Amino acid sequence: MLKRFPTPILKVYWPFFVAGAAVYYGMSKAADLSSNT
Amino acid sequence: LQSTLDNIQSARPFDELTVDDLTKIKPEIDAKVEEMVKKGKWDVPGYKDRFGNLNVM
Amino acid sequence: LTTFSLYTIIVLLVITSLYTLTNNNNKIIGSRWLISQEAIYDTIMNMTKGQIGGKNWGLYFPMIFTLFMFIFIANLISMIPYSFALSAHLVFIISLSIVIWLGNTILGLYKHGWVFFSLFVPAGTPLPLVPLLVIIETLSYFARAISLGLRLGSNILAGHLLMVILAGLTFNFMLINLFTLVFGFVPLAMILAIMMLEFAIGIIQGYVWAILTASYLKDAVYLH
Amino acid sequence: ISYAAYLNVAAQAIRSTELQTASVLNRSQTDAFYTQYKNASEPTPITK
Amino acid sequence: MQLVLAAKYIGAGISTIGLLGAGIGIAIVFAALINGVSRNPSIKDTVFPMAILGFALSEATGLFCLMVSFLLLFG
Amino acid sequence: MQLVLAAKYIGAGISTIGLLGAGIGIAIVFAALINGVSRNPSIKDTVFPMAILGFALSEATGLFCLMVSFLLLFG
Amino acid sequence: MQLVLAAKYIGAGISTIGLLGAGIGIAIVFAALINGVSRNPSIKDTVFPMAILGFALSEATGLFCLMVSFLLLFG
Amino acid sequence: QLVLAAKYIGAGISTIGLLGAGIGIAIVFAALINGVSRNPSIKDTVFPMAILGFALSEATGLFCLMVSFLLLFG
Amino acid sequence: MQLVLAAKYIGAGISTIGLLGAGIGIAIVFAALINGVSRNPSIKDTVFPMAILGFALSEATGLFCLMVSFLLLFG
Amino acid sequence: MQLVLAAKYIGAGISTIGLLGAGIGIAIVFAALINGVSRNPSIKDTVFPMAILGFALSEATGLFCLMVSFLLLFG
Amino acid sequence: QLVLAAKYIGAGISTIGLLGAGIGIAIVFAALINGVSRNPSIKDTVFPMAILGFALSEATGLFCLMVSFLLLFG
Amino acid sequence: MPQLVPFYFMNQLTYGFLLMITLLILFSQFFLPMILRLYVSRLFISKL
Amino acid sequence: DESILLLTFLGFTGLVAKYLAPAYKDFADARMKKVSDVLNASRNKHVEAVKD
Amino acid sequence: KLQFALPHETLYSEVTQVNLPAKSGRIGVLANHVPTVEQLLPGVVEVMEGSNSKKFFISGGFATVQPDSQLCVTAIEAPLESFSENIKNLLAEAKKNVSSSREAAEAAIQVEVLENLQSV
Repeated sequence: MLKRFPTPILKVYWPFFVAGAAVYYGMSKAADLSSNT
Repeated sequence: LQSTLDNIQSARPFDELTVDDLTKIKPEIDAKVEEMVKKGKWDVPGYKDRFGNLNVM
Repeated sequence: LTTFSLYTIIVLLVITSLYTLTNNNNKIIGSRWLISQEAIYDTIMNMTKGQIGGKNWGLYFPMIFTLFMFIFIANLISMIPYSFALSAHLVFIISLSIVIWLGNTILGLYKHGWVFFSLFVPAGTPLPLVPLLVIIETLSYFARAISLGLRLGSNILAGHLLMVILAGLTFNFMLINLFTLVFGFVPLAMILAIMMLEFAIGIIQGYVWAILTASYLKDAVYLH
Repeated sequence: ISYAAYLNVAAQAIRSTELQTASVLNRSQTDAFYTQYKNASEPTPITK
Repeated sequence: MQLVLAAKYIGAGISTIGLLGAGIGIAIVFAALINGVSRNPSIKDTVFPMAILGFALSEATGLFCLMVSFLLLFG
Repeated sequence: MQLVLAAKYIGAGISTIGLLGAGIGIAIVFAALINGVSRNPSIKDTVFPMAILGFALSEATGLFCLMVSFLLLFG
Repeated sequence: MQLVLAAKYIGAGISTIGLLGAGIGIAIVFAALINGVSRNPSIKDTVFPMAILGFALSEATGLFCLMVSFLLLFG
Repeated sequence: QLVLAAKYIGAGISTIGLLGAGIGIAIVFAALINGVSRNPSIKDTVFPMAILGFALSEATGLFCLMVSFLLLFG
Repeated sequence: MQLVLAAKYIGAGISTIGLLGAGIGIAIVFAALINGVSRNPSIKDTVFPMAILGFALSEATGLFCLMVSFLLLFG
Repeated sequence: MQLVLAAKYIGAGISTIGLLGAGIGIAIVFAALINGVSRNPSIKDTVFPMAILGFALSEATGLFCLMVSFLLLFG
Repeated sequence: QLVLAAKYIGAGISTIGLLGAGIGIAIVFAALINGVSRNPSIKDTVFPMAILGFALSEATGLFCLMVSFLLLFG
Repeated sequence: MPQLVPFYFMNQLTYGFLLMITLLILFSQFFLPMILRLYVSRLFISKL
Repeated sequence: DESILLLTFLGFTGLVAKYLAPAYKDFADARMKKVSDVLNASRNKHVEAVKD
Repeated sequence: KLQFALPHETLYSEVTQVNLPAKSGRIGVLANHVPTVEQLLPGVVEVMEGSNSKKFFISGGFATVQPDSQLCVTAIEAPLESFSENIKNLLAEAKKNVSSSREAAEAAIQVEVLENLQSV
């Protein structure tokens, strides 16, 4: 079951991960903006 | 050769059998698995000619 | 706290059980429950081998599998009549779609420089409109950004609310005059048909997500 | 390939249970030659 | 005030028009099935999923429309 | 209220428009049935349940418009 | 009331629209019939029960349209 | 008052746009079934294209639908 | 005034109509693609980029419509 | 006044409806193109100049509708 | 200003008349491509026929457009 | 519904993106190559 | 309102257990057999080689 | 009535039901039918005169309803039973070989006949 076979998911999915991070930060500011509504 | 028959007879699976027991007698299993995920494959040839590609499309 | 927070936990606990408890002694024969996840594995194996088909079809097969599985499971959980907040929590779904589109855009810019925009050159055409067809190819590339997310959100949310309005109507159908009490079952059958259909189209939508966001990656990796 | 050559190959294919008479077998396998000629000299009787 | 409530119910009526399209779409998919079957009847087992798929997917836009109709109508 | 009630009676007519799509739809399925059957002769035994299924689904989309009409008037 | 009386006459007019679709539908079944019978003229006797069914179902959506008009007009 | 009425009206009109996507979807799937009946075997290439065709046809209608909710509230 | 503000929102709603044509448009291109390819098999290598061009233009009609809708809606 | 500025916003919305005819139109030219090319394998050299001409005027009709939208809205 | 208002609304309405002609123009040229691909050689005769239908279908829309300008003026 | 309209959107989205990344690593390293283990084991047995 | 929906859901799970669950049982069975037969056949196959 | 003549042995010279696989897909003919000319593909055929049916495996040929209502069928061979399991196995092998060793058309035919054969 849990017996890892290494996967390169840290440079293959580096452009994917970057996109996730940007929206996460923006949603912090958005949450503060949405809590004033 | 008589002994050879005995060895498969005491080790004939048919319902289940840990892939770990097969791994313990052959680490070749894990070698291929690791190599294939690295390869960007998950299709290993001959798995589709006797266990299909399990799809209708 | 929020229903969404609770239901994200429920999805995780289900997924662990499908690859442990379901399997009997790592069957080399396949357990009866586990047979579903064999067929899924192979038809998404052959799908991302189809769409991108690189030496990275399998490198992006886990990504396409967790994009399959999140939406596939999250359109089963929300179907419970007092559950309603995974893909009906739209703010996660639309956001996820835009993130994937951006992760294709960044990959394309990185991999193909500032001539990523040669993807948005479709091919040769009459010279006074050559820059124009770069603009309205890039627009169509970023139509993919919101189409993918908003399809899923609208479908699932609309199904649950449609059923509830009809359920409430059948309550009042069985509270008006005695001629409607007879045939108070007739609207119930309509709600039942919708419960089947809305369940079906969510499993289709999880697969539809995972083929469409393989197609966008085909565009991004292979220019023009 | 002629339409009838395509069909011929199909007729040939039909003897490939097998329950095929001598006439069937002859229609599905025979040895012959087509002796091309010229406008003059004959390019050989190369298999039909 | 009455104008607001009138407009709410009017808006409901307007939305309902969208359904007509989906009804035709479903029919076209079944017409295609019948013609396909008549042209090759052994196609049927592969084709039967495709027929149902086309019906559902066509229908969905109309049901989305109906949900907007119900948002206006009931809401 | 007279306005809102007037909106209902007008609105009933608006929803009623949707029925046109279903009418064309039923015909499209049946037209296909006739064409396919003329090609094969004998295909009809298999195909006739499919034709009924196709009719019911197309018709249903029409009926949703009718149900909105009755929802505005009565409901 | 001017609004209500107006609403009946307007709402009646709008209701009438649905029937056009059914008209087109009837023609479609007949078109298929003629082509079908040309393709096999012995198909007519089997097909004629089916044809009347397809006609009736196509017509019904139009009929319902005319009914909502009549409910306001002649209720 | 009139503005409140207006936002409800604008929402109604926008909902109609979805209709076009539904017809579009049916035409693609009809062509899939027809294609597969013509070839007996086109489906492997054609099926990806058919799902793509659903998505794009749907996408235009879906734009209408988000406009409808923006209208309905706004 | 109220009427001008109303007209912004309503004008946006009316604007949204053009998108329906693009939905049908894209489908017609893809249908022809499927039909041509199913008939030929091997036409596809020429026909697929040709089809994508047809798609891009049909889609564009929808996008122009959406732009105007946003200008009316927000503006 | 209020009515005229309103009428500009409303009128802009109406103008956008016109584009749909070009959207479907463009698809029809491309449908015929793909069909012809799949029949021939190779008609495209003669046919492609013809196709661009037919496309252009069909498209243009949509564009006329679009420019009228801009004229009313922007002034 | 009501007369002027009606003029601006009317301008919007006129675009609708054009849509049918837009489809029509494409249909004649679609026919051109269909015919030419079917025959090959018909094209030299057939191309005048195609142009005629194309133009005529457009012309119906042109009448609607002329009325748009006429409306705009009054 | 109150549970479907907080302003806790970033809180929600935090738990959401955590679930995706977790499943991505988990699938990729553990459970997907373990399905290829079933396949390969069956296939190596298939050879012998 | 929603108690009507819960009755519908109960009907839904009933229909599934009638039609889909035996079909999925059968689906599972069919596949299970195929895997087993291949696996054991191959074990047999090398046993033949031993005898040879 | 119904011609179904073969060169090595002519079979027959319309009958109530004929079921044919043609380059029009599959067609069934009952009574009058429009006076087609269709290439018969390699086929699994049923010919019925009354309810009684004689079943033919046909090497493809031509089918032609005449405007004098004669369904002229010509084939190089036309029983179904005569063609066929062992034949299916051999044809499968032959189908593979022909692909490697006009070759396109031949291999296509081997596959086509193999599929039609499986139907028997």
